[PDB]
Amino acid sequence: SELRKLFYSADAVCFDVDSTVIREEGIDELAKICGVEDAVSEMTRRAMGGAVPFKAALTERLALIQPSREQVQRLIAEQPPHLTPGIRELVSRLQERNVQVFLISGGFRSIVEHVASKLNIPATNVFANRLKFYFNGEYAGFDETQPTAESGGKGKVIKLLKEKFHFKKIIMIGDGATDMEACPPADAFIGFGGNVIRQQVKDNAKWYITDFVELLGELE
Ligand SMILES: [Ca+2]
Ligand SMILES: [Ca+2]
Repeated sequence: SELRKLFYSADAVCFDVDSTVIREEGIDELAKICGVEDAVSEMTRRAMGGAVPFKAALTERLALIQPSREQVQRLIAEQPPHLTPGIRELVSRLQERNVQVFLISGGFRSIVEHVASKLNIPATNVFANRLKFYFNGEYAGFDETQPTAESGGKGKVIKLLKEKFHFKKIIMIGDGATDMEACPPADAFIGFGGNVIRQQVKDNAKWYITDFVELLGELE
């Protein structure tokens, strides 16, 4: 109710992707497709929270994976991530109210833009890391000048959105400590535990939900 008043006052909503908009972690799914799920999956857990320098953790994880372009294509085509229940309807209600919706991820644009298309979110509204490939398709690194490539990158994205569009009320929605750490500069943060409860987030967030339906505030 009071959460509904908050949610309805936003003119922009930024969603974390991994474990919020989708059930999975995009990089762990890619690691599965490339055959090193075990090591990378725990490296990803080890980075969760404000725990390690993100950029180093991403280099090491990708150095084990070595994803080729055709492997990224196969992931998107054959093992696409699962949208969290309710998120399709939630983004639809937001877009019908002219709230600008963004996706922000430390994952990868190829995957996140696939997710955005399913949600009618334009690619201009997607902020993620960009994989590089050689002419033959072999993994060649990633763009380190992206804000999402560095620790604190979600906060840097939101700051860039404020400067570009002058939004008066930007809300960050996400499951982890780095999402909670994006407020400020976000105006409010709503923790999400529908896929996995991070107790550290749930204990310290003013707003926390476990089911995307809870923000649907008028049953239509
Ligand atoms: Ca997340
Ligand atoms: Ca911050």
